[PDB]
Amino acid sequence: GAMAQNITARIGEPLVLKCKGAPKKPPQRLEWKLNTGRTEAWKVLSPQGGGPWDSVARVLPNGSLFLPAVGIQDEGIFRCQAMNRNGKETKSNYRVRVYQIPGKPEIVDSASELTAGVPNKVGTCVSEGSYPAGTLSWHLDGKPLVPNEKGVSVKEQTRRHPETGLFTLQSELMVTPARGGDPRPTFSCSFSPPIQPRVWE
Amino acid sequence: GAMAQNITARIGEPLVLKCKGAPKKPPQRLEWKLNTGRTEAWKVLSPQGGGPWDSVARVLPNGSLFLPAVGIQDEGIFRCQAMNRNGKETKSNYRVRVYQIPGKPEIVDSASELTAGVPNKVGTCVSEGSYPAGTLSWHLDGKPLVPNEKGVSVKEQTRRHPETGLFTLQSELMVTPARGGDPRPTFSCSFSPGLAPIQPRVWE
Amino acid sequence: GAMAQNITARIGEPLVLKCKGAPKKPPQRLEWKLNTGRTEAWKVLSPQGGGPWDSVARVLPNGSLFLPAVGIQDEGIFRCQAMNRNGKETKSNYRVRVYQIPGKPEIVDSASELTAGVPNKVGTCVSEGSYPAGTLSWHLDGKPLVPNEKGVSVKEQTRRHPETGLFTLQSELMVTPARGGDPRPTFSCSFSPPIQPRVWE
Amino acid sequence: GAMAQNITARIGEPLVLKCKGAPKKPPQRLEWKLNTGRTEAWKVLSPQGGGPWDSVARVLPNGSLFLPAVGIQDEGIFRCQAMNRNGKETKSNYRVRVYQIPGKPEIVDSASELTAGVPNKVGTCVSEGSYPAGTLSWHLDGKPLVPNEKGVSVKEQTRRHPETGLFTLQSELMVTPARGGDPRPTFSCSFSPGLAPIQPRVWE
Ligand SMILES: Oc1cccc(Oc2ccccc2)c1
Ligand SMILES: Oc1cccc(Oc2ccccc2)c1
Ligand SMILES: Oc1cccc(Oc2ccccc2)c1
Ligand SMILES: Oc1cccc(Oc2ccccc2)c1
Ligand SMILES: Oc1cccc(Oc2ccccc2)c1
Ligand SMILES: Oc1cccc(Oc2ccccc2)c1
Ligand SMILES: [Cl-]
Ligand SMILES: [Cl-]
Ligand SMILES: [Cl-]
Ligand SMILES: [Cl-]
Repeated sequence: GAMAQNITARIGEPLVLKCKGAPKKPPQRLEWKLNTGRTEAWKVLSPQGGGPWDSVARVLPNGSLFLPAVGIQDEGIFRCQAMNRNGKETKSNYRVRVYQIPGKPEIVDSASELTAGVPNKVGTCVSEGSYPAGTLSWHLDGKPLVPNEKGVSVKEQTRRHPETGLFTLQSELMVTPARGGDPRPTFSCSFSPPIQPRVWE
Repeated sequence: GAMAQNITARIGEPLVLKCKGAPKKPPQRLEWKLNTGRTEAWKVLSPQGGGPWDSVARVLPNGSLFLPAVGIQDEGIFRCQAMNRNGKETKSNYRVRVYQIPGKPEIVDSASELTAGVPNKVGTCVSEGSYPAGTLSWHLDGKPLVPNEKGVSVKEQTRRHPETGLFTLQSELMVTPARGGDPRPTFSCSFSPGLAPIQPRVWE
Repeated sequence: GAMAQNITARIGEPLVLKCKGAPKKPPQRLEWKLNTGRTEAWKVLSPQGGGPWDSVARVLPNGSLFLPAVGIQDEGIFRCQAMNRNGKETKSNYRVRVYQIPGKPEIVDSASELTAGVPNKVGTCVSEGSYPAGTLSWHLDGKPLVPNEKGVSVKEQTRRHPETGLFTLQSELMVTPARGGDPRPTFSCSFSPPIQPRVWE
Repeated sequence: GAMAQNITARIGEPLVLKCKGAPKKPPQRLEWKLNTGRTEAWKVLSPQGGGPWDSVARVLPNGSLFLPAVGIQDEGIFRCQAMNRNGKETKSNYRVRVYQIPGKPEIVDSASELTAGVPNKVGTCVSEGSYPAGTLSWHLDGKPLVPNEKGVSVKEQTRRHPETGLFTLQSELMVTPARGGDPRPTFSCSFSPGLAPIQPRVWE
């Protein structure tokens, strides 16, 4: 694409995109063009507005584009072309990416006892409501736990809410604890955009 | 994919998909799986139901899957696996495609005079509310008008409603009428799915 | 999108797109922009050319854009902006859709006998090498056979060639022949972008 | 989808996916299914093999699925279902994501003088050949530089190679240096995956 300013916009929150080089108030020779999940290629939006788009994105008196509540389908490219009073043309190019922050990750099915030297299901962690999906990771006593390295295995599941499109992640951790290891370890789960079992030697 | 029955479902209308080989009423060992625009890969739906999916797709007492009002995001694949009382397993595989019928095509601008032997903007036709987009075609006196053949030019535009996702099509027709041709032709516009005629005077 | 000329281009064949209003030979103030399966949003192509794109799409001496062999990934939007010697700017907007014609449909597993009043597997039809997929339909004595109407059922399968992306369609027809019907019917299969069994009364 | 093991596979490199619970050598009752950028929904692959898929993915004597050189189109879901000699069925579910590591980021244009208290183009950084695209970040004296915070502005561009599909990123950094700040700062550019520093003189 072209050189653009990258914008991250939280779903459900308003977004104001500035049309650089536009006169401060009408009359303004400016045009907004957008290509998002809502459009077939480019859609042109004007200061006059009108129609269904007025519910989604409106040009403000200062020529900025206003979205009252951003959604997943507003991901895409937004462009303004304006002429000032001198006659100089100025372009504004935005690449808009949307996100949502999930609830705190929760442990839903933890083991109270592990046996050293064999594989053990440690627990299951769930994170609800992210966008984009993100990932869950496990930690042992503050250090990251790396799957497929050192008797650690992890299985993961992603589901989508059928109306909001937000993701739920579920992650299952299995470990083979090392002989003569910590008898009261602490496992934790974190989301990237406290399980304390007894270990039996 | 696998061999499936193709289903075309009108947006906004209910859809019932049969689970073949399931007992006529509970208890039933059956499971529905769907992969649509609503899902991340396969989603499993059970006779027990529950949760947000109950607003979208529910298993009925006879084991059929019911969607009260189909939407664009319900396009995809739907599968049932059931065991009868004997123990025979039966699979049902559906490929669901959704559609919407637009309003009647309308001419929104039209020429009242054409000049033979030069290019003329004849008119503009608009169709609102289709899914998938579909296409607009022009006709001259009942015969199809073919772009790039015989001095015919067409330009077309597709727009999407920002909330419903339904398509609006706009088509502009230009023609170079042939000398000594019909002085009162009839141009019409028609819509063809994706799975007031114009009567100007021509000046020789 | 904008008002454009719709172009259908056969896969594997060249495509020439005219830049309207460009001078007949260099020097020309023109620019091509394309958004296809090959691009991240718009890509700009110039008369100077250069780089990997020279293998895919090149601006010709008359300012037209030339693709030596169109592929599936060249589906999208193509635009030219040119200035003539007077200084008038002219835009050319193309919407390019690609296709491939499959081989003739073939019957691969036909019944020689049907029994009236019960369901019968009549046969299987296969079409290889289309793009986009297209559909197969069945006909009885020249009239279309409509699934789910009048004891007709059809199952369909679509597969994609793992390297070319072209589609293979397979279609299975079952019918319940009507009592006192034609004892030597003719079923045929057609592709949209001769099975002659004996029927036992 | 279902619970799966997530696999990250480097483009161009082989990939072996194990079919858990299969007999160690033929005869084996096992079946692989994959849904990737190469397939229309599920494709079934068998120990017998054959056809164009033999160039892309093959079942090995131990029942593992082998891809000699992974590509972007092999992203997707891979599943094995096998029966052992007892008759126990075991499923293997893999979610495969592909990646490519770009070349080292390079500064392609850079300022040799900045003026404190006004905006300055500092430089342009380029990274070629990543998949997925990834992002470029700027740093000042080892600390991350945050766009829109403290007179910092960044513009970025992503392009795709027309044949390989790998991404090239270009990032332009502008800063307004603070009065009485460091007169010999060090700006650097770094690449972060998607799953020669600049040392100008500053004029107060
Ligand atoms: O002449 C006009 C009058 C009104 C609006 C307008 O929109 C643009 C402004 C600047 C650049 C491009 C387009 C141009
Ligand atoms: O034993 C059960 C219990 C509940 C549901 C179920 O659903 C299936 C039926 C047949 C095949 C696969 C799945 C099977
Ligand atoms: O309008 C709706 C909305 C959701 C589900 C629904 O389907 C049932 C209704 C009653 C009982 C059983 C199924 C109908
Ligand atoms: O001034 C120039 C010089 C060279 C090429 C050029 O490319 C365009 C031509 C017309 C319109 C827009 C862009 C513009
Ligand atoms: O009987 C067979 C013969 C060949 C392959 C096969 O593959 C599966 C094994 C277990 C479960 C599902 C499929 C099963
Ligand atoms: O380079 C390749 C290309 C295709 C398949 C392949 O995998 C096998 C090779 C030999 C024997 C068995 C499997 C290796
Ligand atoms: Cl899901
Ligand atoms: Cl649109
Ligand atoms: Cl396939
Ligand atoms: Cl690009």
